[PDB]
Amino acid sequence: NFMLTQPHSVSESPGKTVTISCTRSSGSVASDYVQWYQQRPGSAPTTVVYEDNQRPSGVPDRFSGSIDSSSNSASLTISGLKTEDEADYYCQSYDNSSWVFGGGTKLTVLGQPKAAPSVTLFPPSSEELQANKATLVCLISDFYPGAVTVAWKADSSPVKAGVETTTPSKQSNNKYAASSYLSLTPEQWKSHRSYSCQVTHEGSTVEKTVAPT
Amino acid sequence: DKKQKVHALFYKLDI
Amino acid sequence: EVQLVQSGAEVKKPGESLKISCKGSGYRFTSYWIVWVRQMPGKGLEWMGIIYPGDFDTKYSPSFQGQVTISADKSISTAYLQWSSLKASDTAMYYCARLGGRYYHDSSGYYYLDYWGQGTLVTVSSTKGPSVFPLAPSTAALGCLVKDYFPEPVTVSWNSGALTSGVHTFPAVLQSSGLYSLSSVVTVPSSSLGTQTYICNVNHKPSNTKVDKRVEP
Ligand SMILES: *[C@@H]1O[C@H](CO[C@@H]2O[C@@H](C)[C@@H](O)[C@@H](O)[C@@H]2O)[C@@H](O)[C@H](O)[C@H]1NC(C)=O
Repeated sequence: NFMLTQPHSVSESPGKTVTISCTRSSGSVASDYVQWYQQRPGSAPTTVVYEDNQRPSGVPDRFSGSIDSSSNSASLTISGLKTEDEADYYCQSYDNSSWVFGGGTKLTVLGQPKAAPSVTLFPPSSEELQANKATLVCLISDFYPGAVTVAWKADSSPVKAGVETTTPSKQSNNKYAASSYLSLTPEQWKSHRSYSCQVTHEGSTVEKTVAPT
Repeated sequence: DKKQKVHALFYKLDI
Repeated sequence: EVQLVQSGAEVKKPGESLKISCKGSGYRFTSYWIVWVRQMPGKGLEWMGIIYPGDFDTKYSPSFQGQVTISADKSISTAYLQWSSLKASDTAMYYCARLGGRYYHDSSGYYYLDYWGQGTLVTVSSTKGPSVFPLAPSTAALGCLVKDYFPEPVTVSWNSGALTSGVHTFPAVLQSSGLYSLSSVVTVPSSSLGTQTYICNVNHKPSNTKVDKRVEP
């Protein structure tokens, strides 16, 4: 048994070449054939590579699959990027009769400059605290491409439980927005010096912090 | 061998 | 022309049974495997299983075995996916796809998904109004948290719709509890905080809920 790990997102401007990796977690990647699928938003997937490096009829030769045994990975190359290539791409292989899909990679074909997220963090309200609940609200907007990762900190330690985060959604200016919520008991909130919402976008992390006072 | 695996998975001769 | 056509969107309640279909045309239905794939909202593809209509040979993902049944009816060239007792977690888009290729048992043989159905959305889902909390300011940003409602939608306006510039109302989180929450924030002149009054108007029609929350420093 294994998983296939893909980058969450990749991007490039039109005409450029992008590569999407697919790393097999255990076992050799060359032990089982790898397929690739393109899925445009709101549409059914289509197969763009099968058996590692075979191109289906009807698929542009801009799409090419390969295997790199040294990194235990498969790769999809998309050359001469066109706006219509913007889609999610999934790799897929076989684990003893069962089909295993990678987690997907969002490809953005850049149509405007990259834009870092604006982040606002709100502490729990007095009103909520009196109702014996506590929610931290992290609002994230105007980012592009539309992919971020959000981590929470109690002081400086990672919080895992109680975190719920939206998928990014497109704004009217074609940038993206998301939100993340941290649920806490009032006791937990007061028990730390602060909490932090950390939003990472294109390798760059935007952080916000609030404190009980 | 990858081919042997996919044949084992998928090869069918319809009646 | 080869075509896979799936049945229409389904709205069901947990505990109910359901059978959705994938009809093939333009080719010999019994000669090609049909795959089913699930895709939960905002999530990736999951393989469910596969059936060869010719001899009804069926394989299931370990994670779907015993949860779902895959079948086929030769006479009408139709593959089926069915559940005995739907759960809320079955809410997803379901796709079928034909495994095409060259079915020869030699090195020329190959197999890949060459045609896809258009997908069938299955939504499996009582009503509750939200709690509304002010998110006080501390250029200034202030907002309203709309907590724990069901189902969609919820509308938020500010100052009865007089305030729209600088307003960002965020799509709702769907919580593991099955409830929704969202927030709205407006950025206003920090100098206006002592002058202008800010009220978020929250409406949740399914529960006849109308809340006006004043938001102040
Ligand atoms: C792999 O599994 C084979 C049968 O597995 C079963 O079929 C698959 C499709 C799933 O439905 C799974 O839950 C079933 O148990 C075995 O016959 C075979 O020996 C196994 N091979 C190895 C190397 O473990």
